[PDB]
Amino acid sequence: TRPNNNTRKSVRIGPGQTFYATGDIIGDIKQAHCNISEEKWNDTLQKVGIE
Amino acid sequence: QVQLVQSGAQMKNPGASVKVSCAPSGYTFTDFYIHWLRQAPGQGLQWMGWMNPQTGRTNTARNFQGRVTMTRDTSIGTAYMELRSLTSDDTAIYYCTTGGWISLYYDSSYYPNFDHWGQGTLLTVS
Amino acid sequence: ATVKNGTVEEMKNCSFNTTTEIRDKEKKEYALFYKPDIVPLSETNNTSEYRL
Amino acid sequence: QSALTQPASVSGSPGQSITISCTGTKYDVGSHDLVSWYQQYPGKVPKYMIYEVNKRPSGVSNRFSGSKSGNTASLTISGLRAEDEADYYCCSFGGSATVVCGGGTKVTVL
Ligand SMILES: *[C@@H]1O[C@H](CO)[C@@H](O[C@@H]2O[C@H](CO)[C@@H](O[C@@H]3O[C@H](CO[C@H]4O[C@H](CO[C@H]5O[C@H](CO)[C@@H](O)[C@H](O)[C@@H]5O[C@H]5O[C@H](CO)[C@@H](O)[C@H](O)[C@@H]5O)[C@@H](O)[C@H](O[C@H]5O[C@H](CO)[C@@H](O)[C@H](O)[C@@H]5O[C@H]5O[C@H](CO)[C@@H](O)[C@H](O)[C@@H]5O)[C@@H]4O)[C@@H](O)[C@H](O[C@H]4O[C@H](CO)[C@@H](O)[C@H](O)[C@@H]4O[C@H]4O[C@H](CO)[C@@H](O)[C@H](O)[C@@H]4O[C@H]4O[C@H](CO)[C@@H](O)[C@H](O)[C@@H]4O)[C@@H]3O)[C@H](O)[C@H]2NC(C)=O)[C@H](O)[C@H]1NC(C)=O
Ligand SMILES: *[C@@H]1O[C@H](CO)[C@@H](O[C@@H]2O[C@H](CO)[C@@H](O[C@@H]3O[C@H](CO)[C@@H](O)[C@H](O[C@H]4O[C@H](CO)[C@@H](O)[C@H](O)[C@@H]4O[C@H]4O[C@H](CO)[C@@H](O)[C@H](O)[C@@H]4O)[C@@H]3O)[C@H](O)[C@H]2NC(C)=O)[C@H](O)[C@H]1NC(C)=O
Ligand SMILES: *[C@@H]1O[C@H](CO)[C@@H](O[C@@H]2O[C@H](CO)[C@@H](O)[C@H](O)[C@H]2NC(C)=O)[C@H](O)[C@H]1NC(C)=O
Ligand SMILES: *[C@@H]1O[C@H](CO)[C@@H](O)[C@H](O)[C@H]1NC(C)=O
Repeated sequence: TRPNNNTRKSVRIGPGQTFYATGDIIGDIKQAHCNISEEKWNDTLQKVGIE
Repeated sequence: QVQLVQSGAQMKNPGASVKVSCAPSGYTFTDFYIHWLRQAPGQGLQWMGWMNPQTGRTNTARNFQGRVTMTRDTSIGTAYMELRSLTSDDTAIYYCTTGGWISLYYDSSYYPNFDHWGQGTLLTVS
Repeated sequence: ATVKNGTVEEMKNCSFNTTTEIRDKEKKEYALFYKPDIVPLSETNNTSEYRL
Repeated sequence: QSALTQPASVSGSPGQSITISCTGTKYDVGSHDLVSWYQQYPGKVPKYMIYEVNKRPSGVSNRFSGSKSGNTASLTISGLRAEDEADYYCCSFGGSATVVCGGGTKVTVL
């Protein structure tokens, strides 16, 4: 996930066409991270070592 | 469990600005979100703001923008409330509460889990 | 990067002049960018001036 | 300000089960189930008895319970006695990143 409640901002760049950027951030700041269960990863790497 | 303490009394006059302290005891101060709430005599409970003592970030209610500001302390550890541009209607009880648990992987600020309550303070302005 | 006080360590608050759709009424705008997308403009100590 | 919708008072008799009600918008009560309840003896601090709509903290009696249906909630109390004479408040997840609270309900055990 990205646990950071972002908000979209719209800017008009030239005639007719727009551009989207990051405006304010609502809520507290949290770190983007990813998760893997540890026992399955150690099992997988041990089986890769077996092969 | 643990206990917070606050200021003794605050009798003031309009336009003077008010500081409220909140000293914890029993637990490490830089562990939980700190919320500040307001209760008028004979009116329902008002929520005023929250602050993260780990990072210094804070948010207040939309009606309290500019009037209400808050800071932290690291050396001893306490929460500082300062109320600005006040009038006579802010004669009320003021409460400092311990909120949710600070984790770096998900937002836990808006959890209304006020597990520990201070003794509050009285602000009398007339 | 004073988002709600403090500092967000990844995102910089930047402001720039936008040539609007009328092209003679250019206006100031602000946006938040990621620091991988932001380069310092010069090696001098004018460190408040940046580029994509 | 909105400060939710909450009735002024509730009535009952000993032995009856009652509900303390709160109702608001779908953002404040229904978009997240983060509903908490607080209780006030006259002259005392607000006390913590219900969090996350239907769970109980340390040492709280299991007679108290929560409920929620859509954009409303109710602290459900089974088996009243005269010890529940107090004021009651609900609080919930606010609009953007805030907390919002109700207007107060007095328990009147007749
Ligand atoms: C990726 O991945 C990752 C990972 O890797 C992840 O992350 C994650 O996430 C998650 C989410 O979920 C999270 O979780 C969380 O957490 C939190 C925290 O916890 C922690 O801590 C705690 C505290 O501590 C303290 O205390 C203790 C005692 O008490 C001690 O011992 C310690 O030491 C500490 O101390 C302190 O103080 C001192 C002084 O005095 C100092 O010195 C120090 O330093 C400190 O400061 C604890 O406790 C915990 O533990 C726990 O848990 C475990 C597991 O479960 C267990 O085993 C154990 O036993 C424990 O116990 C528990 O449980 C029981 C039952 O049986 C109970 O009774 C008790 O009490 C306890 O609690 C840890 O360590 C936590 O807290 C949380 O939880 C919470 O929250 C939730 C929501 O938020 C809810 O639902 C629940 O229920 C809970 O609630 C509670 O609490 C709160 C506060 O926080 C409040 O407000 C509420 O209301 C409640 O309370 C109440 O109630 C109860 C009943 O009802 C009672 O009891 C009480 O008392 C009251 O009354 C959560 O879980 C995690 O953390 C994370 N991780 C990290 C690393 O960060 C992520 O997520 C991923 N991602 C994705 C995307 O997925
Ligand atoms: C994560 O971030 C997103 C943004 O990216 C947040 O989403 C925003 O959520 C808020 C509410 O949660 C929402 O605000 C409402 O938008 C409506 C747009 O239609 C407004 O109409 C509505 O206005 C009411 O509240 C205002 C105060 O906030 C008042 O000024 C206004 O007059 C309205 O209040 C009246 O109406 C009610 C109902 O009848 C009444 O009870 C009142 O007394 C008063 O009469 C809200 O402003 C934003 O639009 C959302 N933004 C986006 C971009 O979607 C989200 O909340 C964040 N989530 C978390 C968990 O952090
Ligand atoms: C990003 O910077 C802009 C400045 O361009 C900030 O906007 C101003 O913030 C100040 C401080 O509260 C206000 O006095 C001004 O009224 C704001 N101007 C406008 C046009 O809104 C903005 O708050 C910053 N945002 C973040 C997330 O850091
Ligand atoms: C940061 O907090 C202080 C004290 O709470 C306040 O007076 C100041 O205006 C805040 N700054 C911003 C950018 O929110």
